[PDB]
Amino acid sequence: MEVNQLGLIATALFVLVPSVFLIILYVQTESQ
Amino acid sequence: MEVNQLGLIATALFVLVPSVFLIILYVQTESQQ
Amino acid sequence: SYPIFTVRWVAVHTLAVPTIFFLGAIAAMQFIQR
Amino acid sequence: DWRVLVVLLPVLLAAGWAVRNILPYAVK
Amino acid sequence: RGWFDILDDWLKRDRFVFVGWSGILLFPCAYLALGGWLTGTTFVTSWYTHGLASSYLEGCNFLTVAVSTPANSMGHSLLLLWGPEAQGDFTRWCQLGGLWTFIALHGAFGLIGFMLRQFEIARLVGVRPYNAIAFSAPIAVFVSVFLIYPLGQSSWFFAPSFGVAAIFRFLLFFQGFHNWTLNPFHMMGVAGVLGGALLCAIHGATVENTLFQDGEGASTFRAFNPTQAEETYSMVTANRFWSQIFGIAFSNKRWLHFFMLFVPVTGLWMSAIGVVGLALNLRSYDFISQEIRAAEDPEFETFYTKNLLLNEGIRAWMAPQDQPHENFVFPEEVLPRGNAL
Amino acid sequence: TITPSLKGFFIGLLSGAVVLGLTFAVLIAISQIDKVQR
Amino acid sequence: GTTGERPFSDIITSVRYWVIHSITIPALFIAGWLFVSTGLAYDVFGTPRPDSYYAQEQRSIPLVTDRFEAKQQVETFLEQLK
Amino acid sequence: ARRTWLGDILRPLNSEYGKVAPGWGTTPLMAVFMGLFLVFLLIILEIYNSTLILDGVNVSWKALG
Amino acid sequence: PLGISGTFNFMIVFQAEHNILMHPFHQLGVAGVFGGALFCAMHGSLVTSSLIRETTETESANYGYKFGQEEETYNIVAAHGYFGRLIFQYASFNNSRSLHFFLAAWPVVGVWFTA
Amino acid sequence: MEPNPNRQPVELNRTSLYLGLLLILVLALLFSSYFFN
Amino acid sequence: DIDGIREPVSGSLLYGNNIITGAVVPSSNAIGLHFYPIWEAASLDEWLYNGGPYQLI
Amino acid sequence: GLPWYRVHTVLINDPGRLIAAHLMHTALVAGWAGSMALYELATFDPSDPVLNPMWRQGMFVLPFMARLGVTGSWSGWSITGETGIDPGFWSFEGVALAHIVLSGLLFLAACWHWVYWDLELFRDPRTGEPALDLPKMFGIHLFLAGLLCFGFGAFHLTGLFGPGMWVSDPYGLTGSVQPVAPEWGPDGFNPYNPGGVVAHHIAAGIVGIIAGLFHILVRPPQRLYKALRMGNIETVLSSSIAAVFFAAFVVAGTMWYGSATTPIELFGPTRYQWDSSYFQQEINRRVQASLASGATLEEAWSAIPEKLAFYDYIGNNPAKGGLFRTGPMNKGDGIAQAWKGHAVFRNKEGEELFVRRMPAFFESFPVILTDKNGVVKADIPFRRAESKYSFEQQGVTVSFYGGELNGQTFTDPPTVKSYARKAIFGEIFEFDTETLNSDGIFRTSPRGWFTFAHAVFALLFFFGHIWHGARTLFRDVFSGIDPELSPEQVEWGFYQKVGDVTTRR
Amino acid sequence: METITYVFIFACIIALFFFAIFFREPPRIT
Ligand code: CLA
Ligand code: CLA
Ligand code: CLA
Ligand code: CLA
Ligand SMILES: CCCCCCCCCCCCCCCC(=O)OC[C@H](COP(=O)(O)OC[C@@H](O)CO)OC(=O)CCCCCCCCCCCCCCC
Ligand SMILES: CC1=C(/C=C/C(C)=C/C=C/C(C)=C/C=C/C=C(C)/C=C/C=C(C)/C=C/C2=C(C)CCCC2(C)C)C(C)(C)CCC1
Ligand SMILES: CC1=C(/C=C/C(C)=C/C=C/C(C)=C/C=C/C=C(C)/C=C/C=C(C)/C=C/C2=C(C)CCCC2(C)C)C(C)(C)CCC1
Ligand SMILES: CCCCCCCCCCCCCCCCCC(=O)O
Ligand SMILES: [Fe+2]
Repeated sequence: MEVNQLGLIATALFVLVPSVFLIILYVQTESQ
Repeated sequence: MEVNQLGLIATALFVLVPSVFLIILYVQTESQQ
Repeated sequence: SYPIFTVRWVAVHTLAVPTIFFLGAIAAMQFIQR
Repeated sequence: DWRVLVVLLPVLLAAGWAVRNILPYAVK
Repeated sequence: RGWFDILDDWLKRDRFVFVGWSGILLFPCAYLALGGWLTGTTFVTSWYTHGLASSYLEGCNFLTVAVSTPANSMGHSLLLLWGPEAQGDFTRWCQLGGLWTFIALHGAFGLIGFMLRQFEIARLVGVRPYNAIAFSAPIAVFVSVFLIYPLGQSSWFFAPSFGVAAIFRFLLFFQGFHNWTLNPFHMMGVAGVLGGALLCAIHGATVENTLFQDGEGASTFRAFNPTQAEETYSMVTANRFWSQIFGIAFSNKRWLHFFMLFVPVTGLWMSAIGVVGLALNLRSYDFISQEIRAAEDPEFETFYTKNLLLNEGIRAWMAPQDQPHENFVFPEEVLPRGNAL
Repeated sequence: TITPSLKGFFIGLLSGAVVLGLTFAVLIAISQIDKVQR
Repeated sequence: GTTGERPFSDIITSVRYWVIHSITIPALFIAGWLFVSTGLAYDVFGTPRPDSYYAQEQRSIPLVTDRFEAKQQVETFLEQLK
Repeated sequence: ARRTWLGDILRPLNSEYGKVAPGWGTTPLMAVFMGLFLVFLLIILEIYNSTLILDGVNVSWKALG
Repeated sequence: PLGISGTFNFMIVFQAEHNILMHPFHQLGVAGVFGGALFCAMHGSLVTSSLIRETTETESANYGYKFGQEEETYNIVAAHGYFGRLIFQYASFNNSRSLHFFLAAWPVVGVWFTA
Repeated sequence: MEPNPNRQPVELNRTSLYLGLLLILVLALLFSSYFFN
Repeated sequence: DIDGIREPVSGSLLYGNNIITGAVVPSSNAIGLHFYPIWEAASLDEWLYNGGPYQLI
Repeated sequence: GLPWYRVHTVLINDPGRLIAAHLMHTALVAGWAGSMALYELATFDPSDPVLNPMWRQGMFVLPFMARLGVTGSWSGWSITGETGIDPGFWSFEGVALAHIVLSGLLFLAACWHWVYWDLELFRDPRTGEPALDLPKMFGIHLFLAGLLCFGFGAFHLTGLFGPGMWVSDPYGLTGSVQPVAPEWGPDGFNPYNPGGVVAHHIAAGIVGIIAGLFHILVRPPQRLYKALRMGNIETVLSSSIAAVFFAAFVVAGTMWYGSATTPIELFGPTRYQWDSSYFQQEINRRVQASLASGATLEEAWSAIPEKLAFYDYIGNNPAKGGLFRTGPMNKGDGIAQAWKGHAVFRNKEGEELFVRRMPAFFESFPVILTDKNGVVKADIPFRRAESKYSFEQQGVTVSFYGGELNGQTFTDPPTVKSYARKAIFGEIFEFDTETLNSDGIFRTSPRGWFTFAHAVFALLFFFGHIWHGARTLFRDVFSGIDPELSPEQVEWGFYQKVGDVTTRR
Repeated sequence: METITYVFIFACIIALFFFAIFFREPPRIT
């Protein structure tokens, strides 16, 4: 299918960036 | 130029995934002390 | 009381002896003409 | 052939001379 | 108190040249690798394998002598003295390139021997074995360049020959055929070797210029006692200097000396991996996107396209003589040439 | 059947055994004469 | 700080050392010389003499092209000169 | 620690930690097999290499019939 | 050129016009740079080998050095005793000032020549 | 059943972060040309 | 035009280069060893074609 | 706390969670396999095993499934080109699904073993400290490895109970899965003899059963136990890595040179087949045989199977790729459609000429035409002004026999030069460059990519061997050397034997 | 897209230099 090339990077970062944000906050909560 | 289309995401993840791993480890180190 | 023949003695001569011989052969080589 | 003993005589004479000069102190 | 333990005693005695169990592998192989090279560079031709003179006997000097690789027709034969090719004739063995495998294989086992010596002496003396670990980099380079690489190609013929100028030709072959300079594993290797030399010079300089005054003489070497407890130079002043000169400096003497191990060892390992790829002609020869643009657009020129023209010159001009078994005959008119030259 | 190269193989096998065996013979001799004192 | 062997500086300043080694050293140098001046080194090692790289009217390398006839091939080439 | 039915059945198989045969035990015999295997690996290597050539052993694709 | 591939162009054309590989001052340069990488790794491996135990297995050995401490952090006599035996005694330094000067001099001089 | 006694905290100091980010970024700057090709 | 033969060489990322192939290209052979500051050029366009940044840098 | 490069050392004395980690690793590996198969199935074109086989398509796990007897899809196709077959459950799809189910089950067992780490099974009964009796574990696992090795040779490969394995003729034309009988003679060590692979697994499996039994029942000598620190699980890691890197060098080599277990119909040809003109010799053989029995030229070349012509083409030589030229070979020269036929060049005197073939070393190569005695007779010149051998001057013509261009002749010089340029690559093929948007630059095959990965991993694992071996033999000084090392022990001559404090003088 | 990527990575390296110099772990004597 002739989808949008940048769709993959947009979906990848949409997931990656905010998820990583939460993981960073969660992990540094446990280690204190 | 006619560059490889997956070069971009290859590069973005090559930067992002290892960098994020170090950031996680650093921040939870700093909040131990 | 020092020994003469040692592992050291052997290791030295093992290099020194063929080196002088080769030096001699190479020196003879400078007088070779075509 | 003959060139082999010509190449070999200084070696053996050298070993000879060195054997008979060091022999007293090697026996000790 | 059996024979093994009596023999252990004798191998591990403290003598001018330590022997050890590892000496049984090391010392014959080191000496035969060394002996072979001096023998071949003095007396042995490369006429029948390469069409080359390569000994002092034949007229070559230190820069042009080599123990050259066997002919391409030998494939990857071990070329054992008693093997099907030489059939025990020492003279023929020499003319077919037997001293190349002899030197390569004994050298390989000697390198194992030397690394085992590092382990052996380290265990007896009670230090950690990081010098052995560091030596893995030279081993990787040797086996990757002298053994893996030609095993991926047609024959031993294309390994390096053991000679100053023959190695120079190896350098240029890799440029022309593999475009090896464009390879990021080689680039990491360069950074590691040049970074190593940097770190060597800058650490030596720093220490010698942050010395404490510990005697009265103008020569500061005398004022060090090898069993003093005190550091002999000021880490604090060195750290301030580089902080204000360069922005960052070392503060941990252990990290510093670990980093000096890490930089060149890693670089060599990285270059080794690139060479493994070149065994298979898996090069970083080209950038596809530049070639598509350049093919369509004759006004597009980069330093990248300029270097490939150079490579093309190298191949066409050196191949007939460097690969004589191929019987390349290139008429004057097929040779690539710029104007006038 | 028993080809030249297999004959040569045994030749290299025996040559090597001689070399290793002669070498260990000598090292065992020397170690026995020149012991350490404990 | 020594392991028992005689010091080198002590050995090579000694008369006996030089009494032995002023014979051995020239003898080896002469032997290696004779290895070359006699022409023996050519024959042992198989190295071409200045006149035996090519046949008279030949400008082709005598290149070994066979793995298992290699030995024979070299010998065939050498005949082309005798 | 936790006991389980499978743990009890396997238990004897993890119960001789540290047990050694005295001295050199079977070391001489082990070295005999190490020697045999070396020669055996040599032969395999020199066949693949065409250093060792055997009758009716054509080290070629044309040995696929 | 101020570029990565331009650097290579420069090297190649320099080799055709000057045969730099056959020039002794470049060969000393290679000896300076190869030798410096070698001595870099040696000196780093020798010091690391002879660190004095100051930490447990669960922590970087590096926390055994505290910036500005007075005592040395490794045992140079154990390093010298290791390296002296690996080669022979008088091929290994016991003087740290001579050692570090040697580390400075080798690559500096080899690069002077190549320059 | 008790808590597992083999756990340990893990650490990464600020300098190690700086060194690690620098490695990754430089590695990325070197290989990106080859990924785009 | 590094070699002064009106054969311009593209060095920059925006003109089709990557990190590995890019360069600031040496000044023109037509210039030789002549000093080529900006103010000796008729225009910045001229200075750019002829390699003036290399000298400044 | 722990540095980042040591986080997994927390398992060294925790057999439960060690098993948990090994299960998760095993889950991930088997998950990979299943995902890789499903991806290859979704992109594989099964419709032309002759000119678009799996190895032109960038397929990596498919040939390993086919090598042991999985050859068909639930979809009805097989890789040998038969159609309407029914593969039963062990299709490519079913194998992929099995690995995925296996992966999920391993994952759950990993969870259980992580939570219930404190099993009494792992405790030494006399001390209550966790302990693993490595020597006996070695015998158990070795015995099991022997049974499996034996069973795989004796049942799967023989077809006694299982499908056998991929075998082919020497030119990769007629491959199938067949039961193989063991070759018990010395030819069983011939790497190209499929029967030796059978005899190997049988005989080695019996040796493995026997050795396993010895290691279950005989305790290690005290001398060896102490030398190799056999109470330390990290010595197993050290020796296991060494065995694992030895194995990786072997599979790299046999993939590159070829053996009975790396058939060319699953991985493509080897570079050595181009170097020795292996398929070209066979092709000329068949044509001469046709000609001597009264076939015409057109007839003799028309009988050449296209599959054999395709092997005689440098595009399929795995030593013609690049590290960063990605994807399937078809992305380079295109999807091959048809053999165009065999080009024959003649000069104006009716002499047959021969294009000098590109050697694998050269990214580019000049176009040089020789006579049967190797003498240059035409070329494509670089400098025109002093050319003697241009196609124009020598009147070079090309004629095609067999294939899509059979019986046609071209004489206008630029067309003839065009086919001469292709002829340096061996036999000439029609490609579809449009469907994959092929860029025209040669890529390596799965033979090359596998050899490259495995040789590199092998070398890296050598270093892991060295590291973990060092850590085992020097565990006591890992954290630094003794801070009471008195200088008499490392100074010269104090001791007769280096390190032995009882040899003081 | 490739140009933006190269300049982005370069720009992050410069930012990192700023942080590594001015927001370093200060070295403290013992
Ligand atoms: C530690 C020493 C050492 C080592 C590792 C090697 C290793 C090697 N040498 Mg070198 N060599 C050595 C010392 C050594 N050499 C010495 C001292 C000399 C001078 C005397 C030479 C002279 C030499 C030559 C001239 C050549 C080699 C070659 C080789 C290679 C082939 C070896 C081979 O096939 O062995 C095969 C033999 C064995 C592996 C023997 C193993 C013994 C096993 C364990 C038992 C055998 C049982 C026995 C046969 C039965 C006895 C029978 C009795 C009961 C009647 C290999 C790289 C060849 C080479 O480089 O080719 C290019 C070659 O031509 N070597
Ligand atoms: C019921 C078990 C089972 C079965 C039948 C299969 C079957 C298959 N797998 Mg799967 N696999 C399994 C479990 C299983 N798998 C598990 C548990 C995992 C996770 C680790 C995987 C991971 C996996 C991968 C990653 C891949 C497969 C693939 C395959 C296929 C090819 C297998 C092959 O080439 O073996 C290769 C055989 C070997 C590597 C054996 C060499 C073993 C060494 C030499 C032995 C070491 C020495 C020994 C210990 C000591 C010597 C003893 C001696 C004296 C006897 C085949 C369809 C391939 C495929 O096509 O996937 C779609 C593939 O790429 N499998
Ligand atoms: C042994 C491993 C292996 C091998 C040999 C192959 C082989 C192949 N794969 Mg498969 N694959 C594998 C593992 C493997 N795969 C795994 C693990 C995955 C999941 C990620 C895949 C996913 C996959 C997909 C999705 C596709 C393939 C495809 C292909 C084909 C083309 C590959 C290509 O272009 O490579 C390119 C290789 C490179 C560009 C090399 C990059 C490696 C870089 C240089 C290393 C990183 C540098 C490192 C950071 C160094 C610094 C460290 C140090 C300083 C500390 C080929 C048959 C393609 C195909 O044709 O499918 C049909 C395809 O589309 N593969
Ligand atoms: C069977 C293989 C195997 C196993 C089980 C281990 C296990 C171990 N190693 Mg060893 N090692 C191996 C192979 C192996 N290693 C190899 C091949 C090398 C050479 C490259 C090394 C080099 C090595 C060093 C130098 C060190 C260890 C250390 C360790 C210990 C801590 C590891 C850790 O916490 O990592 C934590 C690692 C991470 C958090 C991230 C690493 C990510 C890497 C850079 C890339 C990712 C790879 C990819 C995701 C998956 C692999 C794909 C492919 C390999 C299959 C642990 C006992 C450490 C040690 O001894 O501590 C006491 C240590 O310092 N290992
Ligand atoms: C550029 C190199 C400089 C690095 C050295 C750093 C300083 C070292 C010395 C510090 C104090 C010096 C005191 C002055 C003393 C001095 O500097 O040392 C010179 C030394 C003199 O020692 P003697 O034993 O003669 O006497 C003891 C003396 O120390 C008393 O004056 O002689 C040698 O060491 C010669 C070695 C060649 C021996 C050849 C043996 C053959 C080698 C064996 C095969 C190789 C080994 C195999 C390994 C794999
Ligand atoms: C191979 C072989 C073998 C072996 C052999 C040997 C072991 C040999 C040796 C040899 C040797 C052992 C030799 C040596 C030589 C040397 C030389 C030739 C040297 C030279 C030197 C020089 C020339 C130098 C100079 C100088 C300078 C330049 C500067 C400073 C000073 C001086 C003086 C140092 C055998 C028998 C087994 C048999 C088989 C084969
Ligand atoms: C849970 C469960 C389940 C499910 C399952 C699943 C869903 C699975 C999946 C899984 C999977 C799906 C997995 C996969 C995986 C993957 C992997 C693991 C991969 C890896 C990768 C890698 C590691 C890579 C690397 C690299 C890169 C990236 C680049 C190049 C180089 C290299 C290759 C190195 C069931 C239902 C059964 C049942 C119940 C339970
Ligand atoms: C493992 C230790 C390696 C020791 C092996 C060294 C080899 C000793 C040299 C043997 C060379 C003599 C054989 C030449 C005669 C062979 C004649 C023939 O091919 O039939
Ligand atoms: Fe230092």
